Amino acid sequence: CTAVNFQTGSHHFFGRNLDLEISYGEQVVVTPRNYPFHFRQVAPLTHHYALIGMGIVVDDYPLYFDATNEKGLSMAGLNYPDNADYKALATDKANVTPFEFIPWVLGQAASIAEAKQLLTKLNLVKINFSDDLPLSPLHWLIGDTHSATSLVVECDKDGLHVYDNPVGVLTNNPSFDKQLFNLNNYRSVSPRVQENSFQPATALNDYSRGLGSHFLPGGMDSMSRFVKVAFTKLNAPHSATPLEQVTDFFHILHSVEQPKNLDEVAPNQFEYTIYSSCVDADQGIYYYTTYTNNQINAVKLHNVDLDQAKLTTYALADQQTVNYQN
Amino acid sequence: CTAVNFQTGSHHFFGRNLDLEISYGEQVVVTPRNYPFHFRQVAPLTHHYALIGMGIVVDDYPLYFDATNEKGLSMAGLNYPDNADYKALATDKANVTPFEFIPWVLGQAASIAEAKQLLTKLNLVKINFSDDLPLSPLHWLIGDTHSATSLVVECDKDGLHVYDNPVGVLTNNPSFDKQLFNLNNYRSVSPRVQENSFQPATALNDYSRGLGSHFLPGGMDSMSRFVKVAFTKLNAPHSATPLEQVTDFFHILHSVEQPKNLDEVAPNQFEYTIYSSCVDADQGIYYYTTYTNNQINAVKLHNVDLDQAKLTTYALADQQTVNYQN
Amino acid sequence: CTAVNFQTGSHHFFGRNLDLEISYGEQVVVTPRNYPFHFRQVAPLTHHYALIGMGIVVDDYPLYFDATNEKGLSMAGLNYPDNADYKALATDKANVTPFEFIPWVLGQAASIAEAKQLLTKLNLVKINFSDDLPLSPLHWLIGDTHSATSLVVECDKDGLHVYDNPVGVLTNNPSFDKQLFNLNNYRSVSPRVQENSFQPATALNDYSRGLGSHFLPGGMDSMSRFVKVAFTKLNAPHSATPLEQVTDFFHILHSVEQPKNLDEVAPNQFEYTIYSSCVDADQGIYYYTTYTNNQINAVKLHNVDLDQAKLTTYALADQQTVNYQN
Amino acid sequence: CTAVNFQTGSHHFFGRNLDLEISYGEQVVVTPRNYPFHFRQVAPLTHHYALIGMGIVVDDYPLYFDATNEKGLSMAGLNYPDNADYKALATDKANVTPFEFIPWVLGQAASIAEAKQLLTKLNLVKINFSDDLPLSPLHWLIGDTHSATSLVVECDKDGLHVYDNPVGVLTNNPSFDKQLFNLNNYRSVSPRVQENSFQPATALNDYSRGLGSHFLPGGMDSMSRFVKVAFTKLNAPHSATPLEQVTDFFHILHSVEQPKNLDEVAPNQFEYTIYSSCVDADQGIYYYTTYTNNQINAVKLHNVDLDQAKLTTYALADQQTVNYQN
Ligand SMILES: [Ca+2]
Ligand SMILES: [Ca+2]
Ligand SMILES: [Ca+2]
Ligand SMILES: [Ca+2]
Repeated sequence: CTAVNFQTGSHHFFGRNLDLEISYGEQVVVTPRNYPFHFRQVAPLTHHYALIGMGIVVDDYPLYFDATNEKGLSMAGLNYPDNADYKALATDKANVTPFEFIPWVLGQAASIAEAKQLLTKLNLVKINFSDDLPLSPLHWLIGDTHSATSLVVECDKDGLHVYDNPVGVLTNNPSFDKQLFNLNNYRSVSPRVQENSFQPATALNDYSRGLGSHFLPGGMDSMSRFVKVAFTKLNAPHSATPLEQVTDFFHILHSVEQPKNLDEVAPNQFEYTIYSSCVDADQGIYYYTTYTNNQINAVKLHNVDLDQAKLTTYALADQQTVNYQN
Repeated sequence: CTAVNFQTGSHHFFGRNLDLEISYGEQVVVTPRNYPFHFRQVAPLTHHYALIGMGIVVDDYPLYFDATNEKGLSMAGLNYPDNADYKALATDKANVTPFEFIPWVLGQAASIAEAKQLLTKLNLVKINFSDDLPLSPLHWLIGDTHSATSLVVECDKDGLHVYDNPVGVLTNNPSFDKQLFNLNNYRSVSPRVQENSFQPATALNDYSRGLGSHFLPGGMDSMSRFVKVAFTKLNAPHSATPLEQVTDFFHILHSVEQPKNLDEVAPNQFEYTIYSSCVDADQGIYYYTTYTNNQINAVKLHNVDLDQAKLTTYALADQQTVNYQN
Repeated sequence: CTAVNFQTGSHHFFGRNLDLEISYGEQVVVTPRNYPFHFRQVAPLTHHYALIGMGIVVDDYPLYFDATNEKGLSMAGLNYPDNADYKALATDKANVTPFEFIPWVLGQAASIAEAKQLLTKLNLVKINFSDDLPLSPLHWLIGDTHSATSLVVECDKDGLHVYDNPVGVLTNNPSFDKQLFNLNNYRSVSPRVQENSFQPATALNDYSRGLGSHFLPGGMDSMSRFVKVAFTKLNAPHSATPLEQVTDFFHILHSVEQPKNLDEVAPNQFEYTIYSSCVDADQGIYYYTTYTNNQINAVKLHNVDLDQAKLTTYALADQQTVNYQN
Repeated sequence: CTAVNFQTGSHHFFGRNLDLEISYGEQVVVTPRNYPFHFRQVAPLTHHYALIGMGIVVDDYPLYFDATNEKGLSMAGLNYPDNADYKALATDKANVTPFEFIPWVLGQAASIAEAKQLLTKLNLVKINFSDDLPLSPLHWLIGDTHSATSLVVECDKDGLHVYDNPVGVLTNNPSFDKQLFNLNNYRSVSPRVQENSFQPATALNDYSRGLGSHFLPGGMDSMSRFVKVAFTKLNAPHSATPLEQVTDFFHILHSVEQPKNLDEVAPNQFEYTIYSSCVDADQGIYYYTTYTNNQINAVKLHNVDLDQAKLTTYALADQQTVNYQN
């Protein structure tokens, strides 16, 4: 998985690749303001901000992979195997399950600054959604429309960690302190061909455009994708119009998509990028591609009656949709 | 630039990324059988195989970047700076300019076997199209629908070279013997997590899916893209229908697209993937995406009257085309 | 700097490269049992285990870079810039300066088990030896002759950390959790040529012996040296005699020596391996080479009267000493 | 194998690592001026320049791995598997066997310029020394005391190649055009920490000295050792005295020695650096270390009666020779 919080030209785009070996029946899910969220161990949110994101609906409950609220606050949950350590109930904390975490934050917080207030009280508790659907190990990226900031939330064996993330990207393991530190090793990677420091008197031929990034990683693994997406995001252009910025964002995410069949997780099982999302967080527009359809599709939050109480779901436009010009 | 010859399930797909710092006004150009091909130093081709490909029409003439003929033979010209060496007129040989080379081969030859016969009589002559447009340094990939074989044509200072290319990919510099040899260094890269050979008694954590490709290159440079596209192409799935295979092909080419602004070629100039093409060579369908529009577009060769004599051109659908689902 | 704890055939060898840009006048220093160790903030050690190691005698006091006591316990202090955080005096704890730390542990403890007991009461206090010589930022490797265990001691801003280190090597930054984790990325490196997993159907030439370690790091930086020295140490042979094992040990340390002038730390200043040491910890024999003399030199702890109270120092044999055979 | 031609301060040092899985009984062999060389297919050299180098003596004939003559011309033969292609007899060439090549050149040539005259006539012929001792596939590095030049001689399937080699190093496969070209990919490696070009606004910590060489190869394979030894040689210091320059040379060669047991060539067989040589080519002094003895040993050409006709051989000082200081 890869998530990116991208800010250009006063605009804010947030989204992710979902990389998995099997699809769970993903849909774009709009949760209106009056859908009642009845949490296991904290106070209910029966009126709250509307949400749009990708998820599945089980027992009429929206299980979000990622979402953005009507105020521009976004979250994505990304696989964090072995490191995630959910906790026992704590009598002096807000006890929230990992499947409730996105609705709990996004339903009531409008900014990263406000989300930080919730995070100071949070205890992520080890309660399964159902006996059929045990908890996935996750960590989260959070972005908003009010700062250049991103947060990374990692609940580890030693406790809850909340990191500032100015780079604005996240993948899978290792924990964020190790992941971010690794960028230090790539300081010499460049968009330009560097000076010959190997030995200036030795005739080294600048034989290919792009030689500046010769040591950039391109593997399917979490650390390689973190480095590559950081370089790609940090060197993105600053386009003039919102749709061009969306196009730029998709080029960032697709730079670290996992194609079939390059990441084998089990015999006859390959992890690949099921979908790539980009939310225009200012407008509430959820754009996405899928592995099977290259055309960008969009669902507009504000085309739904946000005062309803029922979920609205859209099946993904999953079939390759070609424009036949003659 | 990157070009790929991809065969799966009786079907043949051939296509390329065009990576440049500026667009030249590219269009899909269909040259029908009776468009007369005039050459600077050989007899004209007044009746020939029809061609479909991407190019520029300059005055009255189609200057192709890549093309496929009605018999399934494909060619793409890719940047080959400094290594390309075009020749003086040779008395005993067919003297063809690099800009006439695609029409000359594809107009006459129906297969790799026939193309090889033409290449034994070929001299690529240093003659500019005009004073305006001097010759570009190129090398070529050739594929067909009769073999799992690709050819690489490189006209170097020491003469013309024609290589067998079973891997079926090509980028830019260096020459193909050095480029193909470099794959030997990546033998240990894997779709699956390899056994711990560093020291089996040491507890090394398999902490990320995709760790098998941890050492795969991801840079924008020619050698990095060659390695990555080879690994991605050689590990592609075998899908059931031609449209799904086209989708797989685009995931191969997009694995090594060059995003803005990661490859700086000069101050304020960045080489990026202008378009990516995929030709179904058995049906003559030219599919493409562009940097600015993610939807796949298609032009069908056989929707044109191939007995005409005039060119048929299609402007690229280059505006981002979103499917709004609500 | 690099330190290694190496065990083979019932024997224990411990030693280090000292990498600095300038030499400080290092000598082999034997501190006998009755040299009184005076400390700034704890009781003196008037009778203690004897020590042998490399250091500087400043006024009357031995400042050790590394040492081994008469019971087989060894310690080395290695540069740990920016991460080291020495502490204010703590009322409940043994307040020991970083320059007293080696005498404090090795003077009292005979094994890792006993050293661990001392570490539970330790506070490394920020007290300079003098205004002339301010404290250096360090972390420590500890080994013994009773286990195949090494300890890493790192006093960071968030407190004192003591890690188990089965691999038995240490360099400089980053902290040991990040450093040890990095070995996971090198699981596929091998002493032998690996199977072709890039694509088995593609003819990849096994063109060089040693291709199994094609991705092993060779740079002068701390993380590169950690990976290379780990691979080299973990794949060392098991030789029959102690002197042959010493030879094997020096090949391990020299695998990551820093030659002039490959590591520039400032204009006209290059960090290089001043000396490499190997202590036979069971016999108390301190072997070393220097950058300027390739012959191994040795000082035997037990050739000194260990009941004395005065220091015994040996100047390094640092002039290149050639055996002329004719 | 690795060979280096090193020039500093008006002095010339030439030498090599011999990397093999088994020792052949190597000795330092001095061939005096009147030892008769009776060649298979060219005129005899019964009076010629004296030679010193490492070799074996079989049937009273010196089979040199490497050698230097009394005029300062040096050659080393290094393993070149599969690529070496020795030829049939040629009636218009000087037909010289690969085992005669070093005596044939060094016996009669005093400079690279003179050796070039011999190379224009050379045909390396496929004649075994004996049925017991078939030819090894080799390529050669040549240096002298009159230029900064080195030559590389490679007899390939397509013919004899003689390359200029200003870098002055050589290992094993691939052929020299591919080997030297590979240095282009390492232009950004540096003795100093490079500017942060990954993204200047992103806080990348310069956390380790030596980070400039983070991407330098350290593997046991031929291409890795070529890059590492080139960087190490090209960044060597310029020491003031001959013996210091010899010490510097050994640090260059030892930077790419192959330790046991990191290069497995067959079950229970590991290729390792049997010896490392350094010839002061101006003085005729053959210095060497061995895997088993770290002390430098030396044989002086001019301590032998060079007007004799019998070979003089010295067994290597192979046992670890320690200087016990107390
Ligand atoms: Ca609120
Ligand atoms: Ca941690
Ligand atoms: Ca002569
Ligand atoms: Ca060749």
